[PDB]
Amino acid sequence: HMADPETAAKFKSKNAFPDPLNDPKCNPKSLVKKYLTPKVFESLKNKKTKLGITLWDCINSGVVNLDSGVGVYAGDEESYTLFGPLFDAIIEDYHSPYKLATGHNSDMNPAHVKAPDLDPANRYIRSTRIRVARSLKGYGLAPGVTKAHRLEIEKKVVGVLTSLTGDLAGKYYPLSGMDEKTRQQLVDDHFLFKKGDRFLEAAGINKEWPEGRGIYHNNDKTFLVWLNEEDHLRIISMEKGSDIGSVFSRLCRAVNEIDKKLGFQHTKKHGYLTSCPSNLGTGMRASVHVKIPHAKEHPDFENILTKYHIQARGIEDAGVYDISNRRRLGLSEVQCVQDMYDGVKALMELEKEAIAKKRSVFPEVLKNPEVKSLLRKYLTPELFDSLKDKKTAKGISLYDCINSGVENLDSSCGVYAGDEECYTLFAPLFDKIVEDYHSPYKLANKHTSDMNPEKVDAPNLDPEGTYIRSTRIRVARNVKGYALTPGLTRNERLDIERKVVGVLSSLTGDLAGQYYPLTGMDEATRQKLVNDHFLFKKGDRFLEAAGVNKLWPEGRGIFHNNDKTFLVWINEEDQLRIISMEKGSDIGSVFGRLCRAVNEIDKQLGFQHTDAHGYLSGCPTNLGTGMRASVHVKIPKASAHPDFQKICDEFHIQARGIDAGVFDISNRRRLGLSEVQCVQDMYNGVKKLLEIEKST
Repeated sequence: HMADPETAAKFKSKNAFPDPLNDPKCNPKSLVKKYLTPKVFESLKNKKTKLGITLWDCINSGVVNLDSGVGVYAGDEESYTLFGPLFDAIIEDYHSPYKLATGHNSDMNPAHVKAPDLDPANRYIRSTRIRVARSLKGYGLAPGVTKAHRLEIEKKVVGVLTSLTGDLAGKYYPLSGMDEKTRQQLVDDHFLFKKGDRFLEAAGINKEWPEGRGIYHNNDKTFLVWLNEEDHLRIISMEKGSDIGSVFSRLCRAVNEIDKKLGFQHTKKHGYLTSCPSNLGTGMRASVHVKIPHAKEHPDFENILTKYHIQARGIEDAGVYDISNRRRLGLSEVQCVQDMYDGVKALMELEKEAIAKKRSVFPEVLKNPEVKSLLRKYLTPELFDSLKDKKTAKGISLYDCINSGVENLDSSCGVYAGDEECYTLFAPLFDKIVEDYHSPYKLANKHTSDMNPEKVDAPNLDPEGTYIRSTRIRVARNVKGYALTPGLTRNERLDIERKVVGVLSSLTGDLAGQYYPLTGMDEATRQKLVNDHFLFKKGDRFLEAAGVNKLWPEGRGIFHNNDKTFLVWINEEDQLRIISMEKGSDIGSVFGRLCRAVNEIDKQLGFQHTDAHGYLSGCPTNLGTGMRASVHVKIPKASAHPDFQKICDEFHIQARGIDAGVFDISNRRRLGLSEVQCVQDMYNGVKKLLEIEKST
C-alpha cells in the first residue's frame, strides 16, 4: 500500500521466488500473485531476452507494490513470448473472455465508423475522449528501452508531429530544458505529466528521467501526445460535447501518419504491444461524460452496459457518469468506438424517454397558489396543451423555454427564449410576459432602434464631478444567424466567440484592446481582471436551468480597452454585453464611444432584431434597446424635493442608493423608446436633478 523496494531487492538480487507475494498485505486479486507460481518462477528465472530482460525485471513492480492489480510490465516484445507462461495467463485473465488463440484484428479507419453527432445541443453529453497507447517498431518497450533509443524515438516522433497540418498543427515541448513558464501553462491545461509513480519506478520505466520525454498538443488543444511516459506514445484526442466521430477521425489522422512514417509494435495475437498487458490490443480508452440520472434507475441500464461492453462510473455534477470501454482485445478500434457510440446513444435515448414523459404533462408545481412568476400567471393548461408539442427549427420546445421557471419556483419571469423563433412560435406565452414586464409597451406599437450619437444633445453636466461621479451605458446584443444563448450548440458558441474576437481585435483608436478567454485563464490574469471588476463567473441557478451554462467556460471571454472605458463580455448571459464607462458626467461621450463600437460590430456581424421586440435576448427583460444607462450622482437635496417623483416619472428613470449619498440613476424602460431617446431622457432627467442640487 506503499512501495517496499528494499524488500523486493533482497529477493531480486538472489534471483529467488518473491516471498512477499505470499504476504497477507498482497492484493489477493493481484495477477502476478495469481500466476507467478514457484514452478513458473523456476522454469523462467534464468531466461533473458535479447535486451537482457529477465523475469524479475518484469515482475518487479508487482512485488515492490504488493497492492498491484496486475503487477507485471514487459521490457520488450520478446518478453511476452519468452515469459509467456506468466504473461499468457495474466492476459487471458485481465482481458477475459479474450483468448490469445482467437487472434486480434486492428482497424484504424475512421470511415468504418458511423457516428452522426449525438448531442450538438449538449443536453446530455459533456465531453468525449479517445486515447491509444503505441510503441515504435525496432525498440524495446518503455521498461527496457535504452537511453540512446529513447532519444531516437523522441526525435523520430517529433519529426512527424511537427509536420502535422490543419487542426493537428501545434507545438512540441520537451520535458528536458522546459522553463517554469511553460510548465505552468501545461499544468493549467492539464497537459503535464511528471516523474512516474511508485509503479512505474519499480517497473524500470523512470530510467534517465526526464530525458526523451515530451508533450505535443495542437493549437485547438483537442489533440495531445505524451512522449515516452509509460509507452513510447500516449495519443489522446478530446473535446467538449458529443462528437466522437470527429474525435476519432482526428485521432486516426495523426496515428496513421505516425504509423506510415514510423511503424508500430504489433502482433496478430496481442494487437499493439504496450508496457502493461492491460493496454494490449487496441490500447484504447474511450470515455464520454454524460448526464443520465434517470437512465441509471431504469431496469435496462445494466443490460445496455453489458451489451456494448462498456462501464459506468461516477465522475454541479449530480447524475453525470463516465462511460468507458471495458475491452481492448478481441475488438477493433473501430468496433470499440461504434459500441461506445451505440451504447451512449441507447443510454441517452433512455434519459430522453424519461424526460419527454415528465414534460408531457402540465407542470404541477405551478398549481401552487404562492408561486407568483409571470410563467404561472400566463401558462394555462390549455395554452400548455396547444404549444407543448411544437418545436422551433433549432429544436427548442416550450418546456425548454419555461424550464428555469419550473425548476426555480421563486423566479420573477421564468421564461427564456432559446432562439428568435420562440418569440413567434410560443407567442401566446411570450407576448403576455413581454407586455407584462415591459408595461406599458404593446407589441403592436413596435420598436425603433437608434444608435446615432449625433441625435443626442448633451452638453457636459458636471465637469468638476462635484455631483456626478461616474457614467455607464451597457447594451446586451446577440449575433444574427445563431440561436440565443439558451439554445446554442457547441459549434455556434465557438463560432460566435471567434467572430466577435475578430471584430474586437480590429478595433482602433480608443477602442483598441485585448481579449481574455476564460478557458485556460491563469491566476494572475484573473486577479487583475477581478481588481478592475471585469471578471464574470458561471451563471446562477436561473441561468443553469435555462441551459445558459452549457460547456462552461468554453467560448466565454472578456475584452477591454486600454483606457478601461470600454468592456465586452462574450457569451456570458447574452452573447454580447457591451459597456461604455467613465468617471464624471459626460454621457454624450460615453454613448458616442458605445455607438462607435456597437455599430462597427453590427456592420460586421449583424444582431438579432425584430420590429416588435427590438434587439433579441434569451431573457425577455433585455429586449428592445437591451440597454442599462447608469449615472452615479450625489443628490440629497433633490431626493427630498417634491419635483423628484415628477422628474423620475416624466423621464422614466429611477434612483437607487450606494462614496456618499451616491445614487444610481438608471433607465426604467427598454421597449418603446430608442437608444438615443433613452440616453436623451437620462440626460434631461439628471439635468433637472442637478439644477435642484445646485440652486442656492
